[PDB]
Amino acid sequence: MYAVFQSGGKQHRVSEGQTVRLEKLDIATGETVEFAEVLMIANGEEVKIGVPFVDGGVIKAEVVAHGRGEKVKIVKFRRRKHYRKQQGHRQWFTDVKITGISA
Amino acid sequence: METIAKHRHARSSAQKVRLVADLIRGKKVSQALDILTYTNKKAAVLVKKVLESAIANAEHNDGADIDDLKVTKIFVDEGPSMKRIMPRAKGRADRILKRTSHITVVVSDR
Amino acid sequence: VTGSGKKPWRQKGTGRARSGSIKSPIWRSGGVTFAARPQDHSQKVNKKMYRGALKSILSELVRQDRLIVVEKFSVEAPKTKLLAQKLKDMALEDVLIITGELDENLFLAARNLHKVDVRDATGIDPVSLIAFDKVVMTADAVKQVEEMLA
Amino acid sequence: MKTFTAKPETVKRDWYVVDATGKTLGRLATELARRLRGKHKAEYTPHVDTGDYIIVLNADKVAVTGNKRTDKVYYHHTGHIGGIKQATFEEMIARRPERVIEIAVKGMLPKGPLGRAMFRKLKVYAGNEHNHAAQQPQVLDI
Amino acid sequence: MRLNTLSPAEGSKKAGKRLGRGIGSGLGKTGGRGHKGQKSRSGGGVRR
Amino acid sequence: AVQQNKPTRSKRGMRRSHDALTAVTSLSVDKTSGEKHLRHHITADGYYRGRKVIAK
Amino acid sequence: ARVKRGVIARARHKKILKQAKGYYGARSRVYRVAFQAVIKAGQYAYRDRRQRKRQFRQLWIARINAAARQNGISYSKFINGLKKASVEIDRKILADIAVFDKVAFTALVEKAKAALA
RNA sequence: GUAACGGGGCUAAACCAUGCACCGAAGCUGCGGCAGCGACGCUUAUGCGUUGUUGGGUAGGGGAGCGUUCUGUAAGCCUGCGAAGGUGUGCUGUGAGGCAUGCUGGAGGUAUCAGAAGUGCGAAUGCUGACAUAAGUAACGAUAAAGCGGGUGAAAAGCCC
RNA sequence: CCCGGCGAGGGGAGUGAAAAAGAACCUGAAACCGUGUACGUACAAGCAGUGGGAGCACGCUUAGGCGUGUGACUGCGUACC
Repeated sequence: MYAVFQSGGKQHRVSEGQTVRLEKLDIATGETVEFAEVLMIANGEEVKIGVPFVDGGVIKAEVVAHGRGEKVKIVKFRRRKHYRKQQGHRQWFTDVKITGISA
Repeated sequence: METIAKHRHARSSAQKVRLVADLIRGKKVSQALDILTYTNKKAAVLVKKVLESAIANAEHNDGADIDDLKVTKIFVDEGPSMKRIMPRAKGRADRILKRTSHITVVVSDR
Repeated sequence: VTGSGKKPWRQKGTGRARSGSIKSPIWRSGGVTFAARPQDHSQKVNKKMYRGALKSILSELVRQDRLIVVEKFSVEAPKTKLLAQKLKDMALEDVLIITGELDENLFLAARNLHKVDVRDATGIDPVSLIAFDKVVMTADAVKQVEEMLA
Repeated sequence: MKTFTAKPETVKRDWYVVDATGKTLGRLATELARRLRGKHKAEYTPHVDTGDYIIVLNADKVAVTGNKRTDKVYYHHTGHIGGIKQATFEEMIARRPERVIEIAVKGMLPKGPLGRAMFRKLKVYAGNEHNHAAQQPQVLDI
Repeated sequence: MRLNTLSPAEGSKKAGKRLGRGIGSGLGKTGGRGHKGQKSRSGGGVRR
Repeated sequence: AVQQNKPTRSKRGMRRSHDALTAVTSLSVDKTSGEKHLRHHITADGYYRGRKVIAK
Repeated sequence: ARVKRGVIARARHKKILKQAKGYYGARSRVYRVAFQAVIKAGQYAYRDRRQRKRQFRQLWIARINAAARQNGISYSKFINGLKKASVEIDRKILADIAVFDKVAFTALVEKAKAALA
């Protein structure tokens, strides 16, 4: 069963039994993630809702890993001119696993 | 049971050896030894003694049987060249390189 | 580079490198372009910085308890087996012996030991003095060092 | 999260029979091209050639509307003789009668290869004689 | 012993340009002299 | 002529695929003996359809 | 002080050529061509961080479009209708039900049609 | 070679008048990471917290850091109970870099931190070595040619007969 | 001892701590050509890279949507001095 939530200024589709990724949390592996900020649950048929944070909804979750990814590389460059420069970032994240989503 | 035969500094350019060798890659020893026999070329008799020597020390010595023996590696490498002056226009004295080959047979039961 | 002023040269603009000189630094071997010249790095050493840095190290050497300051520390002869046998008894190793009195029977002593060394208190070396375990000193050395430092 | 995407084994296609006798060339043609990509349906994928399988039932009486019919001469320059060389709208109907519909739907399809993969799903035949009776065509009005 | 734990007075070490090292470095080619002209080459021509 | 660049090693092998040394297509026995053969010649001992050949 | 010159570069080279594994021909074996390609590769990789999200939004828009068009409204009257209709933060990526189980999508359209003017 | 809408197509799918719409960039914005610096707090040669505008950048300045050869602590400690070197992978930092680890290896190795410098190559139509390439291409040096059988020899169209 | 022309080269047997020290013998890259495995290449075309991806092998993925290598296909896309 599918639902929409907010990771932040970004919104996420997710299902039941789905492990899904977002920007790092304070919440640990050994703790409970729960979302009262459910924007819809798409239920048995299309939902007709206007107003978000549906009360008769939860996505109950858990963290399943907090880690850091691989290192991505950033190039700023301009040819023939002898301008080249670089920055890295690897970024922290959380993976969460969805146990929730009521019918 | 594995055997190397080499003949190094043998009188062929290694490009001309690699030609014949690619006919007999992976063939098993008896099927390749027939393929070589009905190759008339002088290169094919030169290589025969080295391929046959590989096959002979399994048929003897430390080995047992030659029926699952296969030509596991067969490869040829640049041997030592003697360098000679090529006659050429306007008394141009450019190098011509007179090649030899380092020939490797490896046979194994593998 | 000596032994040829020859130019391989025979112009540029003939399909090849400039081939400039047979003594040019890049010419395989025989000499490279900035290779070393005789180096001398010693300076003047400014007396008021020198003498006042030292006043710091002599205070720090008592504050870390490394200055023993034995009265007329000496041995009969400049023999290592005698000084060393004195050192085993005092339970000491690898120490800087400082003469106050420039007597030859301590000053020529200690020679066989690797990391025991003898120096005179006149113009004491500030780099050796931060190494070693302890500074043995005499009270004679304290007298003439403070006197180089006023 | 990441986006979902489609795959070649799950694509359905079906066989569609498109009646053309009321229609006109380009208003058939641009709907066919759309459908022939899968751009009429939710593709949700960049890389899988979807499309429908299209039988055109006839199409022999498709007007072009307006004066464009008599200046449409399908210009090509294969490799010989000064001048552009051509073939008439009239050649396309009199012989192999599809070809006017084919080379109307050609120009709506992508670059080299991908535009050919979309096209080999479409058929017209000679007209009012199609062979997909066993195939069970779903009729479509456009 | 306390040796090998020293360092210079605050901001006293300028460290200075090495030049000619890397191409992604900012610093490199010519010396801080720009492209071509008399002052880009090794020391010759004009009198002080 | 000359050439633009030094060629790739895949090129060298495509160029060599057709020039490659060709099969012997298995072997022969005599139609008329238990003697081994050379295909569509007569042996050193004259066996092919008998008689005698190469009496040197 | 003889300094060796080049046992530092042997490692710098090896970092570039390891990043240039999976690349063709010289690209995985010559530092000169490895170096051109590794700079180019990361410029593109970093470009496509942003560019991937824009290229998909086009596939996102065409899939809300095919559901709506089957339901006899155009995408822009439906999205503007939803805008006029109350709150919902929403999204173009939302209708999974567009590709499969195509029975749904109707409540959102029926809402969008109701707000339309 | 259409090729003066980019093309198909369009005789309304055009253009014109009024007006609504959507899509459309790292822009506008929130989420999470972070740089420096003003204000305030702690109060440090290179900061961080609260709060804040900010962070495209060459020539060019200026500040900081890494490694490479060698010195000092290092005449010490670790070592055939497996050292340098070689190489694949993973971890980690903004990057330079640094660290773990199987294989390999048969003797060597080590910071911190300061200071000395022959101090990092990818180019000079650069210099030297190993060694590739166009290529299974072209070549048979006035064609004072040559034959095939037997024989020296293991072998012979070229020697010897 | 095996192959071979009295040859050349290599292996076996035996030597040693080691011959993955075998005589150009020190440990040993990369250029070089070959083997062996996995996977790919005949609706099929460009700086060969990026982004999305059918597939298959392996990793018991405690299988719980994940790791690895390669990748039909295809959105996008102009080398360095």
